[PDB]
Amino acid sequence: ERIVLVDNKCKCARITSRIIRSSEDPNEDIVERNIRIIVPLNNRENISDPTSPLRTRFVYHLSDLCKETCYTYDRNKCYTAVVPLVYGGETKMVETALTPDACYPD
Amino acid sequence: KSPIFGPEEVNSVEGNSVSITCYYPPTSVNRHTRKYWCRQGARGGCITLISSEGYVSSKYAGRANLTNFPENGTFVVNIAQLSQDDSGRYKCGLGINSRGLSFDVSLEVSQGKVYTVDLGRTVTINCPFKTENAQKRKSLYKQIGLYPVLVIDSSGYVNPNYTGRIRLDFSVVINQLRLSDAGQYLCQASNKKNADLQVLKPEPELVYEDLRGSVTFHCALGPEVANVAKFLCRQSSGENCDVVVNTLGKRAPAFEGRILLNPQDKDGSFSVVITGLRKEDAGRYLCGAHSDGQLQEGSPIQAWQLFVNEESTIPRSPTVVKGVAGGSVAVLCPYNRKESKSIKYWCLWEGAQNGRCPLLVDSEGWVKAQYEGRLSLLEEPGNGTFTVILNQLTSRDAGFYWCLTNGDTLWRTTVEIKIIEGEPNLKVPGNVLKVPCHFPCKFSSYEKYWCKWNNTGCQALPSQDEGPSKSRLVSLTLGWYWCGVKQGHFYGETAAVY
Amino acid sequence: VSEEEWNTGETYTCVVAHEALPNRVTERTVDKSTGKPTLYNVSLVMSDTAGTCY
Amino acid sequence: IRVFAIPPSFASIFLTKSTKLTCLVTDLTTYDSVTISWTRQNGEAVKTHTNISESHPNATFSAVGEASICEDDWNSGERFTCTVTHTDLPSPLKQTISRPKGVALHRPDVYLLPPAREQLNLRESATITCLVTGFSPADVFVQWMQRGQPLSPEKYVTSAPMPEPQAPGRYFAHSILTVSEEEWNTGETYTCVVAHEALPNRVTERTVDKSTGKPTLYNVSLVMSDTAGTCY
Amino acid sequence: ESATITCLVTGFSPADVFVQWMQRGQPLSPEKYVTSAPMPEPQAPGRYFAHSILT
Ligand SMILES: *[C@@H]1O[C@H](CO)[C@@H](O[C@@H]2O[C@H](CO)[C@@H](O)[C@H](O)[C@H]2NC(C)=O)[C@H](O)[C@H]1NC(C)=O
Ligand SMILES: *[C@@H]1O[C@H](CO)[C@@H](O)[C@H](O)[C@H]1NC(C)=O
Ligand SMILES: *[C@@H]1O[C@H](CO)[C@@H](O)[C@H](O)[C@H]1NC(C)=O
Ligand SMILES: *[C@@H]1O[C@H](CO)[C@@H](O)[C@H](O)[C@H]1NC(C)=O
Repeated sequence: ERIVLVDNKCKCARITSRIIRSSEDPNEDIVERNIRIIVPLNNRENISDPTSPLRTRFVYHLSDLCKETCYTYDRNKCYTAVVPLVYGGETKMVETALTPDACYPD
Repeated sequence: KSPIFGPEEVNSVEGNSVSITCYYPPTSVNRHTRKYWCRQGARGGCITLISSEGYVSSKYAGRANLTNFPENGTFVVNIAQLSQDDSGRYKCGLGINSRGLSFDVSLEVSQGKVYTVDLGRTVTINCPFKTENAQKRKSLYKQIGLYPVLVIDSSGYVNPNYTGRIRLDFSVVINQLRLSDAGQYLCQASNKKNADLQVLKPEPELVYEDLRGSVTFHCALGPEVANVAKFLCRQSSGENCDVVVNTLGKRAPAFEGRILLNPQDKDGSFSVVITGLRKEDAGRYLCGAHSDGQLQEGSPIQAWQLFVNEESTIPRSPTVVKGVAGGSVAVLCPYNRKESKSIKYWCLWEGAQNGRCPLLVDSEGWVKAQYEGRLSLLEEPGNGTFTVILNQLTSRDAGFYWCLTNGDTLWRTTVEIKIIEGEPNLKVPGNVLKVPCHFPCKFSSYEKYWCKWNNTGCQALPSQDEGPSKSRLVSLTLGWYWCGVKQGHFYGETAAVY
Repeated sequence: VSEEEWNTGETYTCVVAHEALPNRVTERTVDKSTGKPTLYNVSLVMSDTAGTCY
Repeated sequence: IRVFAIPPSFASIFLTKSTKLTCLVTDLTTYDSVTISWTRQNGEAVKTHTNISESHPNATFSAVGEASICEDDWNSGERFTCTVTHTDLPSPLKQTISRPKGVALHRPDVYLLPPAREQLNLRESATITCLVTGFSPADVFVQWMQRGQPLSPEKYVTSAPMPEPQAPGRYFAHSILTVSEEEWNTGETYTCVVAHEALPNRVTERTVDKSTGKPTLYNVSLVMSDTAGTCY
Repeated sequence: ESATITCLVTGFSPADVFVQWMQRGQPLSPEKYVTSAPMPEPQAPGRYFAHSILT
């Protein structure tokens, strides 16, 4: 019944809207603004560099996500970083997988 | 909405086994992410009974396995040794238990002569008797209200609830069983016997299709119902079926251009194509065979169940191509990028009760004779599309035009030609050594070129360019030939000459 | 328009046409579905192990 | 006079592209005439080796018999055998090595546990335990890093894969790192990287610091703004 | 799915620790927990550790 205005998935906001066809009086129908933020609370600031500080401020300007610094990983998009792991002589900098089950190559 | 889709209602007797498939949009996350089957209890949450990573709970140990077919795009849960604690409310899903991405199966276990028929068929109620009554008033009565009501007597009475549709062998054959008549009868000659008749409602045959894709309902019925007027209703929110096709004529104001009722076989196994499925097609469909093409009782129906997922990988081609009369259209039909090496085709539209789609062109070469000179199937751009250019338009060649392919999984894209009134965007002589072609200034970036049309398409023919000419003008210094434009890799306005 | 149209909407595009534009078209539209809400509801949930945004 | 045989780990195949395989002979008497020949299942010979090492200060000889194969040979489960021909042992022994076919791949779930708050009271040490649950086959390769730099191998002890209790054919492992309690109550993100043949890019990694993992203080500060807006 | 609680018996000497697990007073099966053999601790001198998980 409702229409998704915003389905932003790197802050995880999800503003929708819906006209409530009321008790059958005149046009005293209401319109909604069902915001649904989901706050990470253990993701870092730089989402891809996991050696960063945690987070305190979560700022949601809901114009600037109706038209960046993402707070959550997106599920389908896959994230990486590069670490210096060694094994013997060399420091072979190979490419990890921050979120797995999404970085599986075809 | 969450795009998993399973069976909404499952019924199976204790001791027997269950196979529950649940489908997912075959992404590369959804192929590899964790797939669960949790028991939504009361007071809270899922308790994962059998995950797909390899957990199998204390309860379901030894009796369940969850497998995963990622190319088929589904995962299947086999559960043997049911009991009546296996009844209740379950979810099949992906990822974490809390975050949705799931579907809600309702498992419902049941406790264990006799007959078990599907709707509208025959059945032969058989009853033994003794030799001392071999001429007596044999009969069949129905047990409703703690008293046998009369159904079949010997002398020629049949009930108003059971009029005419039943004859008498001893035994007795009833025909056109409807679900209200699924009764537990009794037969009498002084001996008796009971008689039990369950009539099942034909189960869903889950069809998880795609947004802007297409679906093929394979309606297979029997030699009793070959010449009966087959249909496809769509059982909506009450009890009524707002019919969608017929064989005696009808179709819908909705499904214009899209339903293709294929011809009958010798087995009566006609098939139905719907294309361009939108989000409001996502429910139970029902092919059937009654006379007057509406859903009535006595009709051997055979349902389905669609689901049109919204997480498509199908690209969004424009549905309405607007061409001016005697102008040009140039449409792109998308096709599966894996299935690049296959034989393209094209089509017209001719109604649903006809349900026709005859072949205009292909990629091997054969064009219809009444379209020669004005029609060319292309291949550029590749890597996903194939283009068809049609010019020299007409008021009556507007319609619905289907982009077939000889591939395995098919998106029969339908594109709609709107022949408006108009003027040609390109000026060419009437019917004609140098031939000119006069291009507007909007095509400034576009590359101006002539073709030699055949069944093989366009081969290049040189020319020399001028300066400002009342825009652009090109020459044909030197069957049917055109002077179209080209924008990088796509194609635009072409006009034909003799 | 009719006032009776404003239970059903029909979304009413108004397209302008000026010389300082790419398309020379800056079409806009407002229906009853647009415009002010007079009932919000923020519903923000918080969770240690989130961070995937399904 | 014993013998050890060292097949290649996956994190020596993947990480150096050098799927060489050895067998070391130790416990033996400090003699000579060493011939450590690597032979296939069909008896045939492979390439030779070098760098046959010294005896010990502790007077027990140590030698290393190397060969290099290809990857596709190793994955097909061929039988390889090093034969030791010493003057002490009158039978030139075979040590047999094969990558055993028919095992599934499963993905390790790496959870990284922070040090107990019963331990950060003594102000002496803190122990962070990477826990690589539920994988298959053996040979995970845990290593740690502190602040983008790889820690020294004197500090962590990775366990060996012992099979998991409830799960039938899936292993697990551990690794503990001892960081001093002053170095944890500063911050100091630690990362646990694991490498395994069923992980996506072959490698994954987790992290913890004082403030993320099991904290005694959750300090959210969210602000919404322009909540009316003009949203289409 | 399943929780792995871990008992980290650190810092001792000599070997032969013996870890077992109880729920509410009566001891659990040994099919459910997995004690490692003691391994020597590298930062400290010749003092072992062990660990034991229960799932
Ligand atoms: C921290 O965030 C920065 C930007 O805020 C990230 O940026 C660069 O990211 C690309 C993509 O992987 C790398 O190729 C660049 O090398 C990064 N720049 C630098 C200077 O490192 C960055 O990924 C994050 N930090 C780290 C260490 O990954
Ligand atoms: C937001 O308000 C609507 C209408 O008042 C209500 O139906 C909905 O449940 C509210 N949102 C949440 C998350 O409860
Ligand atoms: C708790 O929250 C308030 C409000 O933002 C903040 O001022 C205060 O410092 C916080 N305290 C802690 C211990 O995080
Ligand atoms: C909690 O967060 C606020 C805002 O960042 C900060 O000012 C405050 O000092 C924090 N509390 C502590 C104990 O750090």
